[PDB]
Amino acid sequence: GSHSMRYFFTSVSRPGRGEPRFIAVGYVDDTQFVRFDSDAASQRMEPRAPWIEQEGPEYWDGETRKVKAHSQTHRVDLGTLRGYYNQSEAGSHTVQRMYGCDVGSDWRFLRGYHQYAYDGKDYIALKEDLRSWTAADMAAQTTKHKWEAAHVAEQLRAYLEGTCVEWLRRYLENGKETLQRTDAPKTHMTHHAVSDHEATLRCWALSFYPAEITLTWQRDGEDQTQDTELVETRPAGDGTFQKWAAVVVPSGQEQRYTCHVQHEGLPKPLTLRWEP
Amino acid sequence: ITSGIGVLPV
Amino acid sequence: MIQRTPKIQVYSRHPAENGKSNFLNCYVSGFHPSDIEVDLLKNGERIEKVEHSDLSFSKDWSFYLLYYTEFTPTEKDEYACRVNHVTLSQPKIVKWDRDM
Repeated sequence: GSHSMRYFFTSVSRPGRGEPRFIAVGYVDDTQFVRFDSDAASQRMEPRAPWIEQEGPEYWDGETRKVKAHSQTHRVDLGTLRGYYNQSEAGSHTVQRMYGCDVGSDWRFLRGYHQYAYDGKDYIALKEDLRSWTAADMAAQTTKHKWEAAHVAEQLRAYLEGTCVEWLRRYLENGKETLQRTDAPKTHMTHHAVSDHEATLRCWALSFYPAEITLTWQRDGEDQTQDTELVETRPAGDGTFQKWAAVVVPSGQEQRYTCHVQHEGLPKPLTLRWEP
Repeated sequence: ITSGIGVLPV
Repeated sequence: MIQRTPKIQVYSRHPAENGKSNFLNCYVSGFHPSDIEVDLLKNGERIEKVEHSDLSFSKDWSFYLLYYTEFTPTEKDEYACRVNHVTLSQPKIVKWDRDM
């Protein structure tokens, strides 16, 4: 289908001693493939997947230099932001940045992101267009005239519509059996006597990819978001994901209900029922 | 491929 | 300034069977700030050999990790996840339920 790439960068200040924690990571759809970690020994960018490994030792060199620049950039940022918000030197603060591109099934550029947060909260992001900014407040309204004077938008447009995309295909083309796969879910359903006369019906979805999936309940042919339980989609460890929705019901009214699944992997929408 | 451009200080 | 307490799930990579090989996961999502502490217990003893994923984040900027450890289920064995965060009074112990 459509695909994407994202990079996630986090920096965390350590006031009472040290320089700041810096972690980076990249995802092609829901598969991690690279990572940098300031704290861990090597001080390299490290492959995290098997298909990416093949790239020669100047791929990694370039990536390592670039990643260290980002981390010097976040180093200065944290201190600037203390400046902007007249914050004490003895709190610990947090800068995340996230960016990357989406492509259509034609593999062409579809959209782009670039978003910046301080202490868990949107600070500045670029808008999804011929490029302008959205500043969360007057402190970030400052980084606006700053970034406008530097033509920062135009610099990212060029990367997002340019090398981000040109390079995304290089990873799809090369990681095909890991990245162009779409595993259907292995569905099943369990029953648990919980009360005197009120039971549970969990409906499980095991080992699927990609991670988008819907799991609805229906008492007698309508939606039922109220009275369910739906745990957030989790990853399994082996490249695929897990998920489940359950529902409390009255005893001897089990065949009333139907678990509905939608997924890319499924040509047709599925439906289970407490048959056993 | 991470960006050598954009990515400025605030 | 904004804090967010973690959401925990404990579960195996495959469905359980006494005496076969499997991985035990603790998946911690939605938290802020990032600094977190997560052990995996077996009969209430920290298991040293655990691994974990590179910290990443969601669409609302909250963080998530996965921790995991090779194991063999059995009837007598009892497995939990113990967790601390800047938002948590004492730690949070979440047991493993084979049917969760």
